[PDB]
Amino acid sequence: ATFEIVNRCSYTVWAAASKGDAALDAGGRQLNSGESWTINVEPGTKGGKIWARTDCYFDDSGSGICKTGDCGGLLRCKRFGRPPTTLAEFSLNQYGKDYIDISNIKGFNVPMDFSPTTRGCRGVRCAADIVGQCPAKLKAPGGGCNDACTVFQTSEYCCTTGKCGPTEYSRFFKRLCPDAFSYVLDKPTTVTCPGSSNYRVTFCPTA
Repeated sequence: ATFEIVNRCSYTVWAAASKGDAALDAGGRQLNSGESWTINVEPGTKGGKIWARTDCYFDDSGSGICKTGDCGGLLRCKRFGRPPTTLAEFSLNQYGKDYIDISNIKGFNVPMDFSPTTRGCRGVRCAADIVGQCPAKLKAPGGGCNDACTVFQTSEYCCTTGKCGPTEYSRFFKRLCPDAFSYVLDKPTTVTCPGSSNYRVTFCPTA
């Protein structure tokens, strides 16, 4: 499957793509404002994620640091990134279908649209100014808006027992972005697409 990753932000981002225990394609790349990077993701990829990283520095070996979404200091991510990270999430070729969503469960750093480029389903978007409107207690000094689990580490926010409800914090993310997961047990906003669809992830789709 092809994913075209497009940076429409006015600032550089470092795109990342991983399934948690391995890179997808090269795993990461710099995208200047306006740049597009097309990656190939193996069919059957379960639990894949794409995200943006901001304010990164890498040396000639591709080691460094990002202020949001850092994946063990690598340019080419092999693991998931450090919150806050808006997440494009996907599982491909799962019994004949693809499943896509956007999640704020690990916080929000950059607005995103995640849409198919092929027929048969709709896209999802979280493009509101969540960082600007972020509650004081969730603001990440390094940049972005943390999820409550990251900040407070309670069973209720982290849904450790599989028994949790919405919270004042989850409701903030849900109010700004109804079409993204706001907590672990949120009413699913997952979209079912034909198996083997192709996609575009756009950072800053409205600006």
